Order: sequence, then C-alpha cells, then structure tokens
Amino acid sequence: NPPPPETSNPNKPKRQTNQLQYLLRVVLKTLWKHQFAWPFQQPVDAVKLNLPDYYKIIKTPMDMGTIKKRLENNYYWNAQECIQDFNTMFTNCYIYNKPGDDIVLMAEALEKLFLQKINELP
Ligand SMILES: Cc1ccc(-n2nc(C(=O)N3CCN(C)CC3)nc2-c2ccc3c(c2)N(C2CCCC2)[C@H](C)C(=O)N3C)c(C)c1
Repeated sequence: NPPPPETSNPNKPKRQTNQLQYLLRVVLKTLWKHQFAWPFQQPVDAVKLNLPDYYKIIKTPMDMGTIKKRLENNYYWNAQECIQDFNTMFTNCYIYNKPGDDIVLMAEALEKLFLQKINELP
C-alpha cells in the first residue's frame, strides 16, 4: 500500500473560507452517512483486498477520509481544490472498475448527491 496522501503540510499556504466550512459541515458530513459511503471513507487497502493491481492503475488516489482530515486541518486554499479531490475519488473508481460494477453504482449515487449539494455554495 502506498503512503496515503498528505493531510497537512507546514510549507503550503492554508485558508478557511465559508465555502470550505460548508464542504466539511454539510457536503462531506452528509455524504459520509449515505448507505453507500463506507468504501470511500478511507484509502483503498489493496493489501487487505488482495488487489495488487489497484495501485498499478490508480496513480493519484483519493478518498473521503483524506478529504475529511484535509478540511479539518484547513489544508485547502479554496473550495474548488477540495472539489477537485472529490472528483478525483469518483474518477479513480470509474477508471479502475467497469460500468455496472457494484462499487461504480455506489460511486454514481454519491456523485449525484455530491453534485446536488455543491450546486449552491455559500
Ligand atoms: C462492493 C464492495 C465495496 C467495498 C469493498 N471494500 N471493502 C473494503 C474493506 O476491506 N473495508 C472497508 C469497510 N471496513 C469497515 C472494513 C474494511 N474496502 C473496500 C473497497 C473500497 C474502495 C474500493 C473498492 C473496495 N473497489 C473494488 C474492488 C473489487 C470489487 C470493487 C475498488 C478498489 C474501488 O475503486 N474502490 C473505490 C468491497 C470488497 C466490495
């Protein structure tokens, strides 16, 4: 398993905006409780899953556990940067798997809810 993405970085400039607080308070925390959220709450554990292929395919891994910690640590400059991590998470899933796979269906459901919630930001 590779090291998970960084959640703090003393040399990177940080910011806290209304949009970012909303991404944590509303967008992430509602997505988290969704019945299909559990696969995406931590990095893919390829060792546990016996998927030595996953990290051969996915070069920029991302997950909501990481995003959560990054929001909690004020790691982001703006909302858009955080939104890019959500979209990287979803697109990783669609790259690695095939349409109709159970995990893809799960990601699809979360992505629509995600898009619905970010449609209007503070
Ligand atoms: C349908 C399904 C949903 C989730 C999971 N599990 N289970 C754990 C686990 O070992 N966990 C998670 C929950 N926790 C409580 C115990 C540890 N991890 C995942 C998991 C997380 C993320 C992904 C995948 C699996 N798959 C795919 C791998 C083949 C099938 C789909 C690929 C990597 C995909 O791209 N991503 C995003 C499984 C076995 C089947």
